[PDB]
Amino acid sequence: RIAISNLHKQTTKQFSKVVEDLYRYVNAATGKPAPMISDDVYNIVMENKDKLNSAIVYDRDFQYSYFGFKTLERSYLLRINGQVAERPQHLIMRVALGIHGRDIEAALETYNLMSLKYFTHASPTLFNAGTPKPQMSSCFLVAMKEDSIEGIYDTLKECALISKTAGGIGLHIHNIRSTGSYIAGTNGTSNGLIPMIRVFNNTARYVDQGGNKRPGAFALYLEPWHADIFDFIDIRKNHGKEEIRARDLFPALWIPDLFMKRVEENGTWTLFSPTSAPGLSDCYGDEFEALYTRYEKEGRGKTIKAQKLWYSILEAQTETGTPFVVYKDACNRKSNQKNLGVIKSSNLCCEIVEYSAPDETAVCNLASVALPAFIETSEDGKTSTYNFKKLHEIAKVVTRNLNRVIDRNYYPVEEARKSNMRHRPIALGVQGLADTFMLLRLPFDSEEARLLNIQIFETIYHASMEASCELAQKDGPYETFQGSPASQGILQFDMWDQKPYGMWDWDTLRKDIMKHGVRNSLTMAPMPTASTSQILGYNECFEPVTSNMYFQVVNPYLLRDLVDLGIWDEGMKQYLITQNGSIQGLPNVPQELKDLYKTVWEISQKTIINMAADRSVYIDQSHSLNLFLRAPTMGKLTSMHFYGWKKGLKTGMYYLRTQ
Amino acid sequence: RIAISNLHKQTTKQFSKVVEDLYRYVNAATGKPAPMISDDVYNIVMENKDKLNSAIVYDRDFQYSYFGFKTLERSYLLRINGQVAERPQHLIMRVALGIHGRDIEAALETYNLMSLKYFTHASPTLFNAGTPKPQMSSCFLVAMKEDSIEGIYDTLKECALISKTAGGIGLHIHNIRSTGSYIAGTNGTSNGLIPMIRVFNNTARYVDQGGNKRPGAFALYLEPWHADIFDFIDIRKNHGKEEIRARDLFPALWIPDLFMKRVEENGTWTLFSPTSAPGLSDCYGDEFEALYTRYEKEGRGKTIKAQKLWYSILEAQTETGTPFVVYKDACNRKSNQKNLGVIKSSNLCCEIVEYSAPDETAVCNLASVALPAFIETSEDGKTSTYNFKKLHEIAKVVTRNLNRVIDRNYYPVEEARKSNMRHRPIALGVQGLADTFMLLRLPFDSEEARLLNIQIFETIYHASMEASCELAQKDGPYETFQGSPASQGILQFDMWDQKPYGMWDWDTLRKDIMKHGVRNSLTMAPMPTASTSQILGYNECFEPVTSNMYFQVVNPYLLRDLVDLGIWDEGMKQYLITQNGSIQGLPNVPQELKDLYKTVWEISQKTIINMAADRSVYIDQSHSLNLFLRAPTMGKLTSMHFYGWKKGLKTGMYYLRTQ
Ligand SMILES: Nc1ncnc2c1ncn2[C@@H]1O[C@@H](COP(=O)(O)OP(=O)(O)NP(=O)(O)O)[C@@H](O)[C@H]1O
Ligand SMILES: Nc1ncnc2c1ncn2[C@@H]1O[C@@H](COP(=O)(O)OP(=O)(O)NP(=O)(O)O)[C@@H](O)[C@H]1O
Ligand SMILES: Nc1ccn([C@@H]2O[C@H](COP(=O)(O)OP(=O)(O)O)[C@@H](O)[C@H]2O)c(=O)n1
Ligand SMILES: Nc1ccn([C@@H]2O[C@H](COP(=O)(O)OP(=O)(O)O)[C@@H](O)[C@H]2O)c(=O)n1
Ligand SMILES: [Mg+2]
Ligand SMILES: [Mg+2]
Repeated sequence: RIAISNLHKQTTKQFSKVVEDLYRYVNAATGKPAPMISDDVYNIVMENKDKLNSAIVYDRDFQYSYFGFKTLERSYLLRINGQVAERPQHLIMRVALGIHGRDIEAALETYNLMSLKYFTHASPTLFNAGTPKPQMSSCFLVAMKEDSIEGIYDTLKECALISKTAGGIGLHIHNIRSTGSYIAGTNGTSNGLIPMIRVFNNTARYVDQGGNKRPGAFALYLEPWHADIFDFIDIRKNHGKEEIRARDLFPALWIPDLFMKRVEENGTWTLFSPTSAPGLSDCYGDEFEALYTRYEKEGRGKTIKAQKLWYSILEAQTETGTPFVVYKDACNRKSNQKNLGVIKSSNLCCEIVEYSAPDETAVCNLASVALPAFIETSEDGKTSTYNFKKLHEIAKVVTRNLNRVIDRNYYPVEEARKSNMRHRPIALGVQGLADTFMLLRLPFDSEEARLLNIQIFETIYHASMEASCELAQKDGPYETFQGSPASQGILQFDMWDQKPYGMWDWDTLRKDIMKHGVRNSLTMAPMPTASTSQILGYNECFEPVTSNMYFQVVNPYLLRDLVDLGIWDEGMKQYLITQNGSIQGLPNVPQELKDLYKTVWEISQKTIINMAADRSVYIDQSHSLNLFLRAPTMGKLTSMHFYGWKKGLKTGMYYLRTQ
Repeated sequence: RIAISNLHKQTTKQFSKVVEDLYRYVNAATGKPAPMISDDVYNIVMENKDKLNSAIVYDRDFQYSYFGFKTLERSYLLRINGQVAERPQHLIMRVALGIHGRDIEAALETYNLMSLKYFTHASPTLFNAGTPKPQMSSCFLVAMKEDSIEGIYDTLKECALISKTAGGIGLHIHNIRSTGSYIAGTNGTSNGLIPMIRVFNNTARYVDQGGNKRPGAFALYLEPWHADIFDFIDIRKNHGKEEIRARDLFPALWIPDLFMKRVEENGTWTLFSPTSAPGLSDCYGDEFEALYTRYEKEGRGKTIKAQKLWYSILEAQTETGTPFVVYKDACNRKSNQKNLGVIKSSNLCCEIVEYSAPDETAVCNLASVALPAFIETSEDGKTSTYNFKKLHEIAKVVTRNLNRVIDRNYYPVEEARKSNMRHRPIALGVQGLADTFMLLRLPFDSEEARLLNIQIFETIYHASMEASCELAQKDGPYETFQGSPASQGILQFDMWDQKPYGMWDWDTLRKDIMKHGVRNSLTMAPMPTASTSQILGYNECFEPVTSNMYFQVVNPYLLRDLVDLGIWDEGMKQYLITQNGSIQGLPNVPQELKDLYKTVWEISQKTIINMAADRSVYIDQSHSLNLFLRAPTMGKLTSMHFYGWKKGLKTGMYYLRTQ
């Protein structure tokens, strides 16, 4: 396209010369040298400039589309005086070196694979890899340090320092005393969560993310037994008094099984202040219900009808798409981190399931694989297959990549460095799942698509466990590996009490893990892929298309097919805008197409949850299950929560999107 | 009155039995023992119960008026289950022991004097003396730790921990980079003071003071050269966008002489970011003007017309009564703390002039003397005189009191304890100045009242320096006494280049100070006396009456006189409400009365400033000069600032009150 050509004109070609430009950069308005490459990476480039410059293939800048490329210019490529200095290949090459340091062999391998669009790293890595303050992490899981003004304000300092750089914040607050609680040393009473949430909201608005044009935003995690619960869930509502809302933060429920049983049973639910019911957040499952029932019998709390709370939550979600729902017990029963203690929250997108404490703030580095790039016709005729062997091969590269990032990362706070060097959690993901199904001509809700889902995820989990095992053989297991499920030979699907699909040799892998350990406590956590999917030009994530339309450019695979059937007139172009990206109830479109290009609003949510359930058994962590409802009703939303809850899911619902 | 009798009924009489009740107290709704007396004070009472209980004179509860007594019940006397448990004599006795510990001799002497209304301690002391967390201080002067997110958030933690208890905050911010400034490590630009002030505003609203029904509030200090100045002064304005205001905070200008010259000269004024003009706040006077003029010649800032800024400041004050005005150079040239470094702010009421730094947060303990209590007829006939000898005697008691508080104080933060144990500053003040003049039949603007003002303050400063000297002989001088003006024999009026009035022997005192030192770096800082003056039933401070009226109860001294002239009919009662507390232009009132009961709005502000000027030469620190304007104009307000500025005043203006 024109835009790519215009870049090639207004930019230097030689990579080493672009690295010089950037590294030598000086802020003209200030006189301060503002270098955009690190000493480490600069020196690496200059001692390998012939090898490097010649490896860059500039054709590959035409691998991107208009919406893809303009994302890169608008925010990703490095700038010298507002003007763009990096080419897409330069960004990628910088990222490759930034990850691999002196391993030029690996650097070239990452480069090739990235430039060919096999995979990509999360935005923080793209921004910061190769730069002086290389903060490459997306996820921070932060413990509320203690139920005190000192505790709260230390915690608040930590969130600001973290927000100063890339990456969002999951913050759990189950230990802050609710409204009206006693405070020793004064006749004053506690004001509870809301005024304190307003303070975190304010810090959110003040500290811009990486200096970006972002929404800076935290997700907050609370257990539905907390006496401040009704207000907490209403935090994003559009009306009411401004003093009781916090519109830049996201409420998330950390829900124990007992809450759900009691709702299903139409029973009673009791609410506590954590000062009156200590320990509730530091246990789960059976131990939680022993302790909760006891406090409930001891008059320590306020009982109401479970369904009163339930109904209130369903209101908040229908209006605002929040609170998110994550099942505390499913998260804890099935974490490879359970040997560390009780997991108390997830992250900003409900995918990370990691342990966190006042002195240990969980971190995660993210990368995603492009599923469509492993499709080939490779048979004979024209029937396309999916190359699972290249997928396995590539997911071992991404695992080794993300494992290097841990060591080369700048950590905003000491709690993060302590946490990551100990457990070394890692987070692989996917994009282009819908595209894959479409290219292989499989309706999202087919028995074939169902089988492909499982196979894809079985191979990614196996690959990652294998690479991580090979890494353990080189560097030793991670510090806390002794006593872990993995050390006892218990993998993820085992914690779901299921045999794996069996496309790979799990016996040999398990044997080796028990012998040598693994480098990473966790490996898999499919994330929302918001901006990175636009860069590669794929559908987000593992969801299906939201519409076939989306200055409005129609689905490429649908368009191809409408032209092939020679029915693409103006009648199609208008009925598509009219029905906003739906092709059902169109008189002249074949049934195979209507089944293939069903929009997410037309696929059943039981099918969506089934596939989440199915693939979930190969997920160390969790995944961001977005839910979509056409004509929403209380009962309709109720049976989705309970359905996924019974399916054993960790993340029951990320966002709820409507009409 | 009825109210005092009703207390004596619903309360135990024996002091030791009230201390038992309080100390043994248990929070019924919680089960936690919530003792309201300390171990220290409880044990003292029980080992002296006969001596103590018999010393209390319960007649003295009738020393208070209706508005006085109801202040005590509403917030001062200790409560057992919402019900009042303390009598006024019990509060006083608790305070006496809380200050003096085991010195029962001193305790009894303080008690008697306090119960007789010779003097009182500031509200924090009344609340907390004798209690487990005895935070007795009113004033905190806090340095902005550094121009960083870490700096800002440490500073913010400190203000919250301080606000958790009694006492207000003076916070200086001259070192935070202004809007649009460069930040290393990001393409992001600085947002400046306002968004950061919104964060401090929020913390102000969240942390209630002592758990009170207060306005929690900080005063912020800035130098008029700061590039963020125009917005800063408008922080309390009633209109505009909510995002640019901070209605719970008070802006205060720290003004260098050069700003005023340039305004008087109709010259230019240049504005800087502290990152572009480092050091401006860490110097004053001649050194400031050498450094400022240089940066101004070096193009580092933005020049505009001084009077543009001046006019903007006068708008803000006319509408909102703020910004306060304190003259930086007068404060620094004339501080006994100049050997410590450069003073960077005052406090919440513009009276404290103390040194503060990131590791040293200035604190001050306050007490005030009741001026009317030293009036006696003691001559022969009926002509009243003022007993200066009892005043001297009493001001030595208050100095010794406030000196004990320093050692028995609970400090909210380590920076405060370091600061106070080093310099031991102290702050005496006065109330009932207007009452004194009235009782002695002296118009506020008389040559007699002028002479009384000077004499009163000469004796308080002398007394305090004397007591502090006697204390130094017992315990040694304060740590930092070597190199101080006082160590070189230079007292306050010397720094104003003036001979003292000479009612006391300054030669002998100076001799002794140079020989033995003093215990306190500073002693005198007349404060606004808002609530304490209501308790004792006197006019605030050293200002004159705001009206003769104030369910509306007329001035006692005026009423007395209107009845004595037998002219007090209903015509008087209505013309007083009609003219709201003014007696001028009333046909049947003698001229001596009209001159005596002039309202503050009728006394000339040149006279007010003259008396501030006069007395100021005996003030270690500064005083809260409230200004009052009838029909305000730009020029009218201009000549007040310049008049007081030329008079050498430190605090040019606290609040500005209008029509
Ligand atoms: N001044 C205040 N304003 C508002 N909330 C407060 C205040 N002081 C305490 N709180 C609330 O109670 C706090 C816990 O008290 P904290 O300051 O940690 O210890 P404390 O004052 O020693 N009382 P306690 O924790 O009961 O021994 C936080 O959870 C706040 O929600
Ligand atoms: N993420 C951010 N959001 C808003 N303001 C910021 C941010 N980062 C820095 N600032 C502003 O600049 C800060 C000073 O930068 P700071 O965080 O102390 O050190 P730094 O990031 O290392 N850059 P520098 O101080 O220029 O070396 C504070 O004064 C803020 O006003
Ligand atoms: N709008 C967003 C989205 C995600 N994030 C954080 O960045 C992580 C990356 O998730 P993602 O799927 O959106 O990936 P990218 O936005 O990095 O391409 C999320 O898990 C959040 O922790 C954010 O800070 N702001
Ligand atoms: N409304 C007020 C007034 C003063 N203060 C602080 O308490 C100090 C006492 O000053 P003051 O003259 O008002 O005395 P009292 O209010 O303690 O009787 C002031 O200098 C401020 O530091 C406050 O916190 N809130
Ligand atoms: Mg506490
Ligand atoms: Mg810095």
